[PDB]
Amino acid sequence: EPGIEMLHGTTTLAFKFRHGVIVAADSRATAGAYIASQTVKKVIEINPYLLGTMAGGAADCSFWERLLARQCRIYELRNKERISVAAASKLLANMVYQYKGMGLSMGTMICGWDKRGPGLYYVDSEGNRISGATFSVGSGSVYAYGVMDRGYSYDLEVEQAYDLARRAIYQATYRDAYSGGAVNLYHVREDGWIRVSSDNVADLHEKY
Amino acid sequence: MSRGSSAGFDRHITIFSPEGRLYQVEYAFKAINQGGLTSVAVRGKDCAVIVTQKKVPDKLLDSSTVTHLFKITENIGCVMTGMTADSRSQVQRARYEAANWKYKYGYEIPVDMLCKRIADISQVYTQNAEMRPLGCCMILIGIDEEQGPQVYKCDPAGYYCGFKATAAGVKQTESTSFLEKKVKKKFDWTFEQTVETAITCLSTVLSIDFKPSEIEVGVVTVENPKFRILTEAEIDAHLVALAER
Amino acid sequence: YNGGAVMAMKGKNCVAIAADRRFGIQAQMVTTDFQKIFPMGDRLYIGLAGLATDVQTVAQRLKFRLNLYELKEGRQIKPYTLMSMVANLLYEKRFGPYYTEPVIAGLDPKTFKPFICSLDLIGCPMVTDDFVVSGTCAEQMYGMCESLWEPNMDPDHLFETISQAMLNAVDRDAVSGMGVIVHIIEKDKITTRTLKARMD
Amino acid sequence: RFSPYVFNGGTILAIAGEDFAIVASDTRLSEGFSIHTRDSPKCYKLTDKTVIGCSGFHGDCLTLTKIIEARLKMYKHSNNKAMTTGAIAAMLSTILYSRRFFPYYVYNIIGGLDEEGKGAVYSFDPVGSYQRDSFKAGGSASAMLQPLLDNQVGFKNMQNVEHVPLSLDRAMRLVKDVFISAAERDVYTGDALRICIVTKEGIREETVSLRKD
Amino acid sequence: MEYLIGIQGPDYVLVASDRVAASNIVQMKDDHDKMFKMSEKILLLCVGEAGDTVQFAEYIQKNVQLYKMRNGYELSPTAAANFTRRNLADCLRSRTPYHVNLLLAGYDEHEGPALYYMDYLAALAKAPFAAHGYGAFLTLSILDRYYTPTISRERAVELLRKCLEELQKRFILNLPTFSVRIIDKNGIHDLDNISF
Amino acid sequence: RYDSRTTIFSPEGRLYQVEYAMEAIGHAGTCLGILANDGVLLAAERRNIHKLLDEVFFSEKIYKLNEDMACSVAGITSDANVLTNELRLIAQRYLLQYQEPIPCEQLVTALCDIKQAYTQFGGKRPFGVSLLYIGWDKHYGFQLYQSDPSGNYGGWKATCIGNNSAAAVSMLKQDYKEGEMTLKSALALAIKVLNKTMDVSKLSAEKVEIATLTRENGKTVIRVLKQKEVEQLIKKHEEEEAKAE
Amino acid sequence: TTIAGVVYKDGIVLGADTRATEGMVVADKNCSKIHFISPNIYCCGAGTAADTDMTTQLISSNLELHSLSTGRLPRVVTANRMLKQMLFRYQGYIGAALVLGGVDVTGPHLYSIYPHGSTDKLPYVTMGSGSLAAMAVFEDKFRPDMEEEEAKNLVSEAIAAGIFNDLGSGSNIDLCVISKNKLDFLRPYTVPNKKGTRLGRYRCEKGTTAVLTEKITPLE
Amino acid sequence: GYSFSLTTFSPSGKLVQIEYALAAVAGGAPSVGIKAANGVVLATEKKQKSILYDERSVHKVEPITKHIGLVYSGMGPDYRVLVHRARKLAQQYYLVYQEPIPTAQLVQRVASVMQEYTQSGGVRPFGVSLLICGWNEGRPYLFQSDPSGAYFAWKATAMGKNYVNGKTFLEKRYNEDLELEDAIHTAILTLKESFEGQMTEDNIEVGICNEAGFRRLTPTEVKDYLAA
Amino acid sequence: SYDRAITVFSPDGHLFQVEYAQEAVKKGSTAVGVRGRDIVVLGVEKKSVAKLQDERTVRKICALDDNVCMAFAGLTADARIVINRARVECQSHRLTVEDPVTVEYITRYIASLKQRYTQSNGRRPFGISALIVGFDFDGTPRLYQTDPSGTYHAWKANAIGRGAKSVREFLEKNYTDEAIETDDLTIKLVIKALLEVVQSGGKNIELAVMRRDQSLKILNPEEIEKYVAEIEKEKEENE
Repeated sequence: EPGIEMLHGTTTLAFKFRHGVIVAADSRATAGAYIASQTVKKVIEINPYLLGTMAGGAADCSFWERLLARQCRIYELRNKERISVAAASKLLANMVYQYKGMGLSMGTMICGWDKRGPGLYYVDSEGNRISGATFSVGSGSVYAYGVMDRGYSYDLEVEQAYDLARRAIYQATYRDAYSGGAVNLYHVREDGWIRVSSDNVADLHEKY
Repeated sequence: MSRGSSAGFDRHITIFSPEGRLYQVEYAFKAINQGGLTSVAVRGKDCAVIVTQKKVPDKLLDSSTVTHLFKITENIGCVMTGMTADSRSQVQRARYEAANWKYKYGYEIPVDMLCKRIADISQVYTQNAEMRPLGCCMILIGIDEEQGPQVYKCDPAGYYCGFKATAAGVKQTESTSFLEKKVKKKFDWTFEQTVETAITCLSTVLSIDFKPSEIEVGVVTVENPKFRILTEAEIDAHLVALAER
Repeated sequence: YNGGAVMAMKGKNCVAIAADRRFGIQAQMVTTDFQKIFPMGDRLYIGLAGLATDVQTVAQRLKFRLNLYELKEGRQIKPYTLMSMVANLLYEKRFGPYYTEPVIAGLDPKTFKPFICSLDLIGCPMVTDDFVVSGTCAEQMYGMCESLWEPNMDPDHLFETISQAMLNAVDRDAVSGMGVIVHIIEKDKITTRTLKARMD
Repeated sequence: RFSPYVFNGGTILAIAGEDFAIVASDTRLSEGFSIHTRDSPKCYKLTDKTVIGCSGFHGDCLTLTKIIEARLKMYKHSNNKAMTTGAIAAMLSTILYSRRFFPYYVYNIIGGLDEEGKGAVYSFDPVGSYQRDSFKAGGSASAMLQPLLDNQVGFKNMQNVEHVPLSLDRAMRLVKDVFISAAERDVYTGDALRICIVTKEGIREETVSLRKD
Repeated sequence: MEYLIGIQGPDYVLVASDRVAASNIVQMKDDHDKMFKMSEKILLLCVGEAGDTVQFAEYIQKNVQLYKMRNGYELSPTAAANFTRRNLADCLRSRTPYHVNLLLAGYDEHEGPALYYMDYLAALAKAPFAAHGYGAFLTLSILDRYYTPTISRERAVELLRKCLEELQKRFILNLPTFSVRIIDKNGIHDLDNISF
Repeated sequence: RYDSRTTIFSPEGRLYQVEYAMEAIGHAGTCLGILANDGVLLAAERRNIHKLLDEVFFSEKIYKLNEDMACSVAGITSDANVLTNELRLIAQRYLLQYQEPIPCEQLVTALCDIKQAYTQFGGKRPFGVSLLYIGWDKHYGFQLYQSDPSGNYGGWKATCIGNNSAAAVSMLKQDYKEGEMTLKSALALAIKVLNKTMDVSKLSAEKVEIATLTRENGKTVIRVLKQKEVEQLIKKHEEEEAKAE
Repeated sequence: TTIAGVVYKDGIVLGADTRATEGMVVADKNCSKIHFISPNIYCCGAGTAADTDMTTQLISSNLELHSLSTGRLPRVVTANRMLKQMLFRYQGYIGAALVLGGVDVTGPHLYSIYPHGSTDKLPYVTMGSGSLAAMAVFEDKFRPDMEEEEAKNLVSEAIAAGIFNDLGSGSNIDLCVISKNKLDFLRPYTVPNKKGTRLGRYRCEKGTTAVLTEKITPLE
Repeated sequence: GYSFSLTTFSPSGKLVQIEYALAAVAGGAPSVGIKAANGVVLATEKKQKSILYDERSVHKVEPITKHIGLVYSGMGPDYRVLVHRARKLAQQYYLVYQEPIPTAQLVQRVASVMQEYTQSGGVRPFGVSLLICGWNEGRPYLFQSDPSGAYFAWKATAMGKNYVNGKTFLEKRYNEDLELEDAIHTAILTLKESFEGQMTEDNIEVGICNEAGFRRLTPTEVKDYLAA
Repeated sequence: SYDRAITVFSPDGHLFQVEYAQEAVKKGSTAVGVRGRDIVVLGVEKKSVAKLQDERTVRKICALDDNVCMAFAGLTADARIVINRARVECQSHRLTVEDPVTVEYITRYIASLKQRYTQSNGRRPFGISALIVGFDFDGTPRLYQTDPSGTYHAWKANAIGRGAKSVREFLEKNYTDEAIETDDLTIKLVIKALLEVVQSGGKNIELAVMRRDQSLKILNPEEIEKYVAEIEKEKEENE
């Protein structure tokens, strides 16, 4: 690799049950066959209003979402009130729509609880920008979708939602050779996301 | 945006008078006579010759470096009258101009066409707001293909014409009068009873007999069409021939 | 690609022109009422064939430019003038070539003189006294004209001959066909007729 | 045709301690199958507290380090203060990403202290996605180096052993030994060793000899 | 891919779209609307390369709304159709990925309903009925056989249901739900989606 | 405090330069249009007193724009030529973009926007021309619009520009009706208008422009009236004031 | 297409065919006649016919205005240089092929312009598809200083050989004679091929074809 | 003041600068253009003050196409530029449209190009008016270009010095009934009426435009007509 | 000062172009607005009667968007350019930050454009002031009034243009909660306010209201002649 592959995406997670959105992701940069790191946080604290997600390409995701953070704080200053989730998704999609077909490999999900309540949008490299109730992207996204689809319930209680996220992330990393590391849980409760925990798959296996 | 033209009829060229006469053009015309030099251009059936003073009011100067006959092409040359700097520039301009002509059409530019293009360049100055007209008049000589020699003179106004014989400078009215008198009656002008008559013109109109150090003469001949300049090794002999009559 | 064909033949102060109606995406018909012949004057028409996008682009742009010309000169355009006009429009977009081969049929606004002409896709007129074709099925259509033509044709026979030519030809082309429209420009009136073509 | 990139080889290692941040790199600079020089260090001092280590395409290494020096001077002038190590890392991220469409073929590790007085090591990718780390190796032999560092510094896969913090002397011994071990399987490692020890009282340099083959 | 379809009655136009988007094999949103609200009586159906479709559609959205507010009156469906055709054809020579296949439908008080087929080559074409996407291949025949130029809304809906059932019988992709709207003298009317 | 260069305000905020522009309008040929229930008719005055003039072809102040509209002009005539060329250009470009004829309001707006923009950044003189617009669209039927160098504009059932224009409209508004203004009655009363506002010279068929806008058979038709009907109308006029006593 | 030219005693006698070949199908039996621009500088060309034509128009215009400015008749070398430099910079692009001939004050001249801008002053050149055969005819039968009728004949067989011995060429033979005094419209000089008599007598019968809709539009 | 700018109208909305250009045109050389049922003739005065001048190195009436002739009354260089670049415009028109420009669209071109100079500021208006002779579908056209950008078509007109008396002289001496050959003679009569300087052969340049296209008259032909 | 650098500071600092355009709106036709409890009225006179006009074209009242209208005073063409530019920006926001824009945001955009016609020797200052009014995202009434300076203040209710002051100090003398409780009285205050300045009666005063969340409804010359309906309210109950 001449320095540019950066990822291909590993096992994200997000859904929006009736107590806000929770998100989950692992931490395993897969430089080809060799792990770059076991401790790459993939949930991105854009602000105490809104959370991103790294997947598909490390550098592109990080850079463009940091630029988004700049832009949205500028918005919050100029308009004096916080930007909505949909508006942030629009901004990211418009920003990434240019540089179409130049090698971008973003797979972010914008998550937040704005004035319309829960907010969840899928924004990627090639321009898809869709809301929804259930999402996950990356190599292990398929396994994640399996477990998630069989766990999801809009009325699910909070702690059971945590259990669902942990189970899904763990199974996906258990099957994928490219997903791994320590699991991260972030709950976006009422205003201000709250970090849940950063537990390790090895211990999860004992717990399971 | 730019500093702009000073508000006034004569203040700037662009404004027309009540009769739409361009003052700054007249100012250029009577700016030509600065430097005191007056030049004369006459042509015969075989040659076209242009003659002017060589004022050297300092012998710290080198006679070689001071001049007004500037070769433009090996076939076409010119003379300058007016201030020195604008003459510098238009000589450069016409050299470039004719070179571009030959490059882009494959044959030597005709005298009339070069004069026309230079006249166009001079004219476009009288169109703009921070152009200043190039206060100098430039005269051509050359042999085209069949018309033998031609003499052409543009001006700051952009007006030009072909002259059987012409002049420019301070004593220009008197030069033109003597030119008319000579041209009406004697008109063969092979090579010696030829333009040497214009040397007689210049002497009579200006001063006593000249000795060649003050005179600068360049010629082109139909049978030998190089733009080439005679010296006191040459001009002297001519003028001793003229002195005797 | 999309397919189609156009044709025009001259005659005794009467010119004929025709084009098919199939609009299909490279294998599959979309509809049978697609416009390829366009009126450029009282007695002047242009027929297009090629990429449908370039057809509907050149037609609109020619409408634009010709209307500007009409308003400027204040006079109905000469056929040769339009010919040279379109000869340019394709050429400015030289390295963007508009994938179309226009044809022209018209008469003299002062004499009603018969006139037709065609263009290459970048503009190289074939000012022909007899006929031109364009599109995909050019060769079959040439073949039909090369025999079916005759000098000094009265308008009814001209219409019958163009009808027979195009119906024989487009029947033999897969991508073109499915309906044939015909216009007859005579000294006074215009007849536009539709033909019972194999709709397969 | 013309290949704009070339692999000059080299290995860069960093370890973060409590009062120190060792940076580690050899000086075997090669191209193709030939040793250019034995004494080209791959660790550069930036400030009294921050030391960078770069590996890979050496031309990119030079250009990057010189532009980093320029930006350091710029920041000093503009804000009347030494640029913080974390600021250094963020600036390196953005400047590396500025060549997103023509990547600097360079792997980078930053050795330095925080302004809380503790050690901190930032690792990078050739495009600029960085992350704070307790330890990192970059370059060709980083593959050989990393598992052992995981085993000792991270105490990974150990059992029933006290996780004593890594002291300065132990870290020094460990880095010497790991490069000695690397020298015998990798081809791009050896001929020398440069070690920078960044402390609270300045920067002192250390160097030893390795296998010169 | 996806699938769009338009049927024009004597006095109305009926549209229908599938409601699934894909990434590789997955269907992230099962409740996805691919169909946009140009103005009070004009509906736009879009499909094509991911990313480009929504951008171009909303570009036209802002254009037409700006037109309405600049003029007060309403843009005719034929006019918006030609406008989209131009804004699409021009970008063909300077936007390599710009795949948007369109079915612009709407009603005009003067000329009744009008449905427009629109290949990504921006080759506009009137149609009594049309469709995009792969399923158009399997379905256009059925839509042809049971079509008459005059069809009340009831038979139109039933023919559309026949079309969709044929898809679910034969088409290899999974399209379980379809959104249906109808345009008539009284604006657009939402119709219950076709679930199975 | 001082006026120059079309971008500076006086201490009342109104542009001197444009107000001067609306003075040649007071000197230009009188031009007026009348909106009828089922047509539009437009009048203007020829300054063409010279019998050596010819080639009256197709108009002399009635410039035709699109498939269905035409305009009329008063002011600096070459300025008008530029304005009309530009108008035709955007009209045809709107048709290109939409495949629909330009609605009259849109065209007038798009033109007066440029006219206003020349009362903005720059410094070059504004258009010294006031324009009248007659046309039709499916939205609103027959419409009549006036244009102003300031960019101001308005729809009028009846308006006049030119010399005596204030007097002309003063009589018109005490004469014009709400919607029984048929084409022929509107012609007759327009001719009465032009008679009364016209200067001392007796009114002639050889000084009026009469051009009309009509519809039949789904087509919008604009004619420039030939002479013969012009004497018909004017002699009709002189005899129905043979009633007036 | 097969075009050739020679410099006989007092001018140039250009030759050209009139078979336009769109692909392997005859575009025109009487291809747009290959002679061109303003007097005493007629040229003929081949290659990408469209660009030959429109280049000739461009240079014709640009040179005619030049001459009008001069008041003197234009020179061959002038057009030669113009064609040089324009068929230049659009190098690696379409360009064209040209045979430029004319008789100015310097007498006759004949240059052979090439796509990238290769030109050369020759007594005889041949361009097009059958240029090879035409050159063969010339090199067989060319002697310097031919007479007018002799040159006309020579070009006649030169073009004829290309006509009968090439696939992309052959139609009416076209001759273009330019002299210091005179100029000929030999359009066309000689035609070897005549269309065979149509033995069929089809005489398309009325009512042959059914008609769906008959819409009539009186105009006058 | 209010008379220095070209960019501000007078307090009377009345362009002083254009009027000054008009006066300059009036101060030019006499010129005459006569339309006739079979052609149009243009005549004007050569004012080579000294016999040292050559008439015919330069020229006063300039051809533009086969069938276009231009003549002016004002300052020469402006006329020469306008001829040189109206040639550009016409050459365009033939390039785009394979048929020589009709005279009308040429005078459209020229009127536009001078008017834009009037409305630019910093550039003086083209202090010269133009005359156009043309022949379209075989019928004569005659245009006068006003430096204000205005263009007028005349049966016959005269400009330059004393042009008001020239126009009056034309009024009572011209008819639509005329032909070209006598039109030449009557135009010469018009110039003689206001010549101030005793016509020789060598004072007028004459140009005509018929079906055979525009072309000058050689001095031989000027003598040849003046014989009777 | 004279021509160059068209926006030059005054010897004390009185930037001449600013108040020079300020004076432009005292010959501007008088406009006014009121921010009511649930309705907003936007009244303006047209005392240039020219009764042979089409009132449709010569409205003062333009609507910016689904949620915004405005009126102005001064150089009409400049105001039209402002309106078109503001409409474009509003559409761009509704595309990019998709939501009905708040009145304050569009007002701030207007002010930014208005004040950015102060740089760039070039561009001259605009000669209009606006009354931006509309219902927000929440349904609260809003009002904003600007001046060529660039300031974009908000008012309970304000008037601009010819004789704007007298209307203003009539307004606070009558603006009260027991004047806005009813929409009819809400508009009646505006009626009386321009009655103080109108050409002697309900003559050519064009106005429209925007009740919450429906549209801009043109208060029209109804059979009752909506205008003179309220007019006669004051005629025969002002005693």
